[PDB]
Amino acid sequence: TLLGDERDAILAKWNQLQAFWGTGKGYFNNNIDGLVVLVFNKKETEIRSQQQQLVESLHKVLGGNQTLTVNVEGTKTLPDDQTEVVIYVVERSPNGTSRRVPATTLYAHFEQANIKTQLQQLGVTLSMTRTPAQIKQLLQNPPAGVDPIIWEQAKVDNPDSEKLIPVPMVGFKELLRRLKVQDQMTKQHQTRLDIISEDISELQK
Amino acid sequence: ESLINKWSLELEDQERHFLQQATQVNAWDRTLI
Amino acid sequence: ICQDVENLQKFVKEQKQVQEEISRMSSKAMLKVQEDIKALKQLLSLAANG
Repeated sequence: TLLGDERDAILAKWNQLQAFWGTGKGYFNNNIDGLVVLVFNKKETEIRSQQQQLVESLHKVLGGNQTLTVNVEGTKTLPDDQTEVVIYVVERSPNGTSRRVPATTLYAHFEQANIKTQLQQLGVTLSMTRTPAQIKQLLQNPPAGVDPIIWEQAKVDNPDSEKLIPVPMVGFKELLRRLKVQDQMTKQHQTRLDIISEDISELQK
Repeated sequence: ESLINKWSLELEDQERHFLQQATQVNAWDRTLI
Repeated sequence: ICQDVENLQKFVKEQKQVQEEISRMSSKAMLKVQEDIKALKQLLSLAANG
């Protein structure tokens, strides 16, 4: 029956799986566990022995507040001299709730120049998170299950390539998604604008 | 075929809308940057 | 088959709910912003001219 396939197409249409996704396809341009992997230029035996000290040192880099706790997911010995340590940090809220710091945020903190130098003093040569060129790095090779010819074309179609890269968007909740971010975003804009405003008031006063 | 009909037109109707909304958000993001 | 339409219309409609959900969610917060930065920029010109 011709009848059943229309049904199928329609079912196909309304779905997160992406077979001509309900013709939900839309691409929005996004500007471009909490596990972090650290590589130390130290022997594994040394790392494990000293590890209590090492954990605390990392804690210190964070600021050493009681709220944050460093946890070691595990250690491995990549070369004789180098060891890989994976860690995640738990943060506690004022209401006693606790959750892991996001990998991206944690990574960003470590990457900062001041933090990075301190980390290096520890012997941490390189860091990585599981989640220039690098754009080039991700935008090609395609994403989520998005078709390669469409993904291409969002790249050509992109109105504003440094400020932006093509980011796959997925039907309604995804727009919901975007909006949640927008709001997230909105509050921080408003605030920073307030900070400028306060500094200007101080200067004028 | 009363029903299937209902499906498509609802589908295209919402689709035409979803399209416009995504766009909104695009234009809003727009304005954000 | 008519188990069937009980579900599909149901998953489809479940989805329209989300569509409503986004519809409920809409901006003024956003509109607000350009006005403010346009305004803050101006006070900065003040302070500067001062």
